[PDB]
Amino acid sequence: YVPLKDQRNVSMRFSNQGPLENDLVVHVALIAESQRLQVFLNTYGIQTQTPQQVEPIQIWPQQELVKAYLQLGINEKL
Amino acid sequence: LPRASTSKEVDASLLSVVSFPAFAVEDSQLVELTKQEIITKLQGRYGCCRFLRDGYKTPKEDPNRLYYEPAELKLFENIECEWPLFWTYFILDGVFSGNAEQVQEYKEALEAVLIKGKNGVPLLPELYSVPPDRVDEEYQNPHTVDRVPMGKLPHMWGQSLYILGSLMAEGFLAPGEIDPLNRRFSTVPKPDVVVQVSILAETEEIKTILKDKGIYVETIAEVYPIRVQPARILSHIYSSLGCNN
Repeated sequence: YVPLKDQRNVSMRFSNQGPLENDLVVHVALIAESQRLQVFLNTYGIQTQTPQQVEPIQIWPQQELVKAYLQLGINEKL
Repeated sequence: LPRASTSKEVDASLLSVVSFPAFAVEDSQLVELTKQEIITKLQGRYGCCRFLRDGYKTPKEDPNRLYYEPAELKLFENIECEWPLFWTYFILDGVFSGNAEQVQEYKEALEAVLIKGKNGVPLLPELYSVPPDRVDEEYQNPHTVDRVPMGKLPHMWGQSLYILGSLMAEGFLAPGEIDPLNRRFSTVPKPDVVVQVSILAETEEIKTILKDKGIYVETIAEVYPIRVQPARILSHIYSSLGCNN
């Protein structure tokens, strides 16, 4: 139980901006797919980055996360 | 590019410009040419010299006296001592882009010139000085007489560079982390660029004259949202950036 004055920075229930406020700013990441498409977009002023230039970072599909979660919670005795 | 200045034929300090720090160069053929020239001209036995005819730390020149007299006939010829910093730059330069065998060769060469001090840790000497007695032989047989260490050797610069190179070669760090700005791709060619040109008429008479010959332009008016002025106004405007009272 939380009073009305305290509900300002609670996790999973209320936002930092307050209960009667919704001004969230969402980040987006823009990544190209091919070098030819990247240079074609750059010719028009659109900036995109090839997947080969993010070597420290990795991009995976949604099936890998599903498989990893499926790996969790396995017990052999029962 | 080929010559460091108008007075020095070649300087080993050009390596730093054309290596790990501050990649600013094009026409990689020039890079190969200057590297080969440096290797052919300045390489020695335990290191390389900064430039030809330097008398630093010599059994001559009367070290307690400055302002070298114009008597450099042969008193500073083929007796430039050494500087392993250009050697420790080469391993990093090779390991950066794509070279591996050069890295092993330079590491093997550098391990022989090392001196072990307290607690048994690598230490890089500054330079090796020629013995004061065996000077005549070097004039007839250059790069043949053994040398001895001389001067200070808590060289933080060379030691730090060698440590960084060894750490990078060990594989713990990637070349893409040291430079986040991606300065290692300066040798990639750029194909071409298309240039756009706009034509305007100063008054109605000029527009009529150009439309007579088939050239369609617009006068200074009719583009009210857009204004044109000479560049001296732009310079005067730019003369106010970063001002503090």
